[PDB]
Amino acid sequence: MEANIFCTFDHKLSIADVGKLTKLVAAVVPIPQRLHLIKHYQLGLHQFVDHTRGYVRLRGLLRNMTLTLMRRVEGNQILLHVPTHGLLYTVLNTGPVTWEKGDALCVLPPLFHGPLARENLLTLGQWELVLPWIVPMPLALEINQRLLIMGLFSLDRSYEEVKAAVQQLQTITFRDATFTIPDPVIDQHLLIDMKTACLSMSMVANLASELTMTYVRKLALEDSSMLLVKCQELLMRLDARPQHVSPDDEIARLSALFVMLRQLDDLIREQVVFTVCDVSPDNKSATCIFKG
Amino acid sequence: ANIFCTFDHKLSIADVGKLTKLVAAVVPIPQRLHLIKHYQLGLHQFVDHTRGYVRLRGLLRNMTLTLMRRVEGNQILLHVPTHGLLYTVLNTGPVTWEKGDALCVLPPLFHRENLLTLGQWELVLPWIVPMPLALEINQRLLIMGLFSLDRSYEEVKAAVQQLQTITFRDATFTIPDPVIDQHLLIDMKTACLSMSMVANLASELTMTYVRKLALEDSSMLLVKCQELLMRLDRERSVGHVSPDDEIARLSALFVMLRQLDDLIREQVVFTVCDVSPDNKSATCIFKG
Amino acid sequence: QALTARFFVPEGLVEFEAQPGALLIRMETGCDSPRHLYISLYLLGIRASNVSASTRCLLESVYTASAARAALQWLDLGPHLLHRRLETLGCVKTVSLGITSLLTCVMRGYLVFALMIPKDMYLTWEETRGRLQYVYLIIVYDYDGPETRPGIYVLTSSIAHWQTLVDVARGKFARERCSFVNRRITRPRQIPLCTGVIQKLGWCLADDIHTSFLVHKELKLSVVRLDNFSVELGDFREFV
Amino acid sequence: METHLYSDLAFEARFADDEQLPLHLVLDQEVLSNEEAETLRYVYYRNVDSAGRSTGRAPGGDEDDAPASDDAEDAVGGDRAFDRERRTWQRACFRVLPRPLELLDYLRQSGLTVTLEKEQRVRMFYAVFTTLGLRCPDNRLSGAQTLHLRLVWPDGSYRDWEFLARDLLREEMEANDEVARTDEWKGAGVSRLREVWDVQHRVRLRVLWYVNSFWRSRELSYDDHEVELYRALDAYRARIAVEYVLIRAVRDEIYAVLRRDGGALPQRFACHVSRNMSWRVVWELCRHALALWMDWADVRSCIIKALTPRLSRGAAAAAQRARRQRERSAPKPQELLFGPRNESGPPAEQTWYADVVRCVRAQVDLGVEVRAARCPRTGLWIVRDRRGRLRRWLSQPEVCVLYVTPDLDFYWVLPGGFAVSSRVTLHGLAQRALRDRFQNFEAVLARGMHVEAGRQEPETPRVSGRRLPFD
Amino acid sequence: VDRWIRHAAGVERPQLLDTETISMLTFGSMSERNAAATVHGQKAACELI
Repeated sequence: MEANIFCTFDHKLSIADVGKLTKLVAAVVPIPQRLHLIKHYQLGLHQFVDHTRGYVRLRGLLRNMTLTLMRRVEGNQILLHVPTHGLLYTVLNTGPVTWEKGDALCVLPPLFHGPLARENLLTLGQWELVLPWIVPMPLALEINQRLLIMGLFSLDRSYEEVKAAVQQLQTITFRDATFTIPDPVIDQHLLIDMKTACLSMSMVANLASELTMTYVRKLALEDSSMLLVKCQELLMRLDARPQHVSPDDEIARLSALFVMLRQLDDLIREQVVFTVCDVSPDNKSATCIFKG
Repeated sequence: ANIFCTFDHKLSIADVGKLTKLVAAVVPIPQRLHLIKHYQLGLHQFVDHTRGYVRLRGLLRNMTLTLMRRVEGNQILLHVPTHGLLYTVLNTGPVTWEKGDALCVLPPLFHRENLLTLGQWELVLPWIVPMPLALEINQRLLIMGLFSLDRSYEEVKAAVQQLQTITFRDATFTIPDPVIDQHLLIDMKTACLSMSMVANLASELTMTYVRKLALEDSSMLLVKCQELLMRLDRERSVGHVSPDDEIARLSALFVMLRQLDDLIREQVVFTVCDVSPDNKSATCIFKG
Repeated sequence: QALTARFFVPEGLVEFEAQPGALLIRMETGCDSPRHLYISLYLLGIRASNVSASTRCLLESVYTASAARAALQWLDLGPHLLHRRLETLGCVKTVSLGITSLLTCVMRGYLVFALMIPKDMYLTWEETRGRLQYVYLIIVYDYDGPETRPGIYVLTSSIAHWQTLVDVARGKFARERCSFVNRRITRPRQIPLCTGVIQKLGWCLADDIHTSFLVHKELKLSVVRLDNFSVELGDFREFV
Repeated sequence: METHLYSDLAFEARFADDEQLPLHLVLDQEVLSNEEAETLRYVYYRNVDSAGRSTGRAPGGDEDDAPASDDAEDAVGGDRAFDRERRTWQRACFRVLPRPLELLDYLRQSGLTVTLEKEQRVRMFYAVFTTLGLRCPDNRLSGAQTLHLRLVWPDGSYRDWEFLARDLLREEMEANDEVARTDEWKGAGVSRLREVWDVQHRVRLRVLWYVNSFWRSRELSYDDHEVELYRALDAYRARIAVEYVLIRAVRDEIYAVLRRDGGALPQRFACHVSRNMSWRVVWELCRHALALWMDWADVRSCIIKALTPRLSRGAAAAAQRARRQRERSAPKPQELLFGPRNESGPPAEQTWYADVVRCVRAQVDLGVEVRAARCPRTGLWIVRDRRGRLRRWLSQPEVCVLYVTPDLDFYWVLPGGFAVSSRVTLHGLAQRALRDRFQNFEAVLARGMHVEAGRQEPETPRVSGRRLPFD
Repeated sequence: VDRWIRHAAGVERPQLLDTETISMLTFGSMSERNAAATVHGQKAACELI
């Protein structure tokens, strides 16, 4: 493959440019095209950043891009390296997210972090080095889930009904940090995701057994605990011997239901790109296994 | 890429001879270090009397998997494989591997010839099993968990006895019942209630979201989904909500299906293409 | 750099495929001695719903040896469920001939080494190709009739992200999705798994794709070739 | 086609709770234009009974039956009245076919079978397929019920038509493995196609009737008494009269103020005036203009466009904030030094609407927007063109103007800037009548718009007949 | 009318453009294939105003 990529700069880089570009060695930067030679405009997310179009659009563009690790900069050349599956690399988190050991990491567009400064880097003319966020899986599928629930809830609601609920949904709290999702528009892509959610939920409701349906009621008759209280409360405002006992029916239905559940899960789950096992005690870099 | 394991306990001729039989088997360790103690070796550290199989299956997912490759002395050497390269691994699970199987790791269910015991600690290694058998074992355990509240009936006793028994190529064995002392362990209980809760929440929410999305584009798929829902409601017929509560139901549905991702998915770890005649060991390509 | 394995196959399966390259598939049976049967994409082209009448007649006219007849018999047995019985092995390297045949397949990497596909089975969503092309083998189930009819494809696409690929595959295969839900309505006592499944093959270059014929038994069947294919086998992952 | 099928199933699944029967409609160039067909965002429908009562409101009566208030503090009911109105409209599914078609061929090329009584082709530049529900409040349907159709466009503009259930049911009621509902719906097909007008005979649309509809199974009853149609016609008369009674209120107010003052008009608008002029012919031109304004006033008069933003939900709260702001106590020295700086008061320029009536060639302009500000030297008003240019019609002898300020003060201005000044009184109109006739549409979220409010929405959705559709 | 205008000229049926994702992964389409023979050089297609 094109194991190395040359990025050439058209703007002459000052002393400060070369310095700050050197400090960024091992940062994860994406390229759209996977070519041996590219120009600095194609580097990063700045080619696509567009706040009138939503967060989901930039998410869709990013999840299809090719990701690279920055290496030594020389005169007007930056030398990006593509990681390969199963090997071990040192990666840099320019994002404000905390990494704990053993985390599985995903790539997402940046979110709004409180201070609003966000450290603009390499503003050459009116180009800018907009790097993505390398986020651990829990926060990644939390943002994907909240974004889907905003799309699914706020349809056919007016702005007055919507306002407080989506204000509460946009804010995510993760490891004592606080982030906000920038532009959650109701895209065409988001409507496709919502349609897949509806079909998968219909198949869950249709093909579920009677055991899988009625377990909770029987446990509530048998048992009482805080978890069961919460589960009952979710069903409350809408709220016997089996007449068929069929292990083959149960196996057929369950092997189909797991398929539908994986379909519904893929709307929330992102692709793991790195897995960490060593974290610098200042949380500025990690040792990672590259995955794809 | 070797990891050193040291024994804080007096080894003996029979312990080292027992340990040298495992000189290609898969041993998982909790996290990557260069020098670890034997207590971290194997799955024993995670075993308790309140959580059980589902908890082990979750924990075994994010361990680091390793192959044993020497005993130099009082220390054991472990080699952590890298993706794509070809390695020799020992079969010590309940079944035999054919050429081109996709192999999965499960927490073990049967346990004598293998067991190296020292000081209340014993080396317990996962099962390396082909993917279909892992899926079927998993589904059988889950269905036995859902039958757990009506063992009062003789037909359900017979059905659980049928579920316990699984036959796979030239092998046959009984999966142990997840119900002990009439009660289901805590993690299997919460797995079962997550499955049932996601089913109920889907059946309650689907109609409203079908209406909302059909107001945008009334595609034929939405027609067929609405027809299926109406049929389901006719079957149930044999016998408004606030915004906060709607968001709570949606969020609960999604957090419940996050509970199932360990069960519903199944990682392939080794691909086997060379087998010894003994079926004791095979060379496999590593997936990680 | 390439990793190879050795397999033994009966002459009946080899009769059409004995050429120095092919995609090899292990197929499962509900039996004791012949549990697994090594099959090529040509043989599945018989059972596929997408292959044209002339080519299906050609392949049936060849695969009359008893081994292929038993292979197809076991292929049809359990409907809705084709992909569960199949595990995919590597692309084939040069072969040793005999009443028992020996052929070595490369399961990873690369070191001519081409991948051969029939013309009917090859589809491309995009009418222009990116410099790096990813190859997939996908199976889609049509539930329109009483019996399930499988459609078998080999796809080359610039998309490697799975969610984007499955979005576009759902966009193309919408009629089969409606057929799947309709099947759930009209035959409630039967429980299908999924609309279709996708498996990842390796990557290829867009300018190395060529269309040609591959003659056996003096019958000209048309073939697409990925000239310098590199093999990276993934899992059969299901989409609805 | 699919919208009719889905909507039939949807109204069946809801029938027990709502008792709304599914009415399948097709629209073409006889009801809407091509741009309006391509850019249509929502279709909404409303049910009103033989007594003029909407089915979203309380079955016996409402607190909106009381007269209006004239208070900006009340804003004709505020948020609660607005919410009672919004609850009254129900949203319908719709699909646009934006390229020319012939309807029967389109239905046959789909899965449907068509067996009409006479095979007359109907051709249409574009088609909108939508389903409305008319409410049989029991298993009984009256001919005096009317149904309202509302078409809405992305800027929030709407268009209302209304037709009574007698027109729709004039003929249809006067005559009265396993299968899937979709296949038998297509196979059973269509056999009726009827053209229906609205009450005022402005717009024609076609009704499509299917033999597989659950409508057929119910065998519910239909009736039309004479007295019920009479009362429904009277309610309709009261409905359309709402803008004209306001116009007459303003006219009577002008004449009453003119009687009270004795014909003395003070200057309220800046214009240099001469004594040596025949001001009597200006008075005569004022007479002709004030007659002609009544001759040509309409719904798009300045008075309706002035009351319409008052009916918006924010209006009452904002008015109360303004009342607090203008009557705030003078700040103490501590607040000026240490505390925050005071709110900026009202901007020097206001937005008004006017009716400009020229006599020489009889013409009246109605929906005219002007910007108004008081000049510093003398506190008279300067009326400017919304591009910032001084309006010249104060200097033309053959034109008079009626302005209505955003707080419902009206001026009637003669050449020279001498004006009659009074307030528009809403007390002759019940709160519900104004509120339902003229409340602005507020949008629910849909495709291609931000979840956050106030954002600059991106390219607006469109279905294009001129381009190959994107997917 | 569209099909009649297609036939009067030598033009072909309309085509969708590339998606933003696909135009990001690919760098062109070139819908005019090369002619069977090229005696003179490159086509200098005239633009008409």
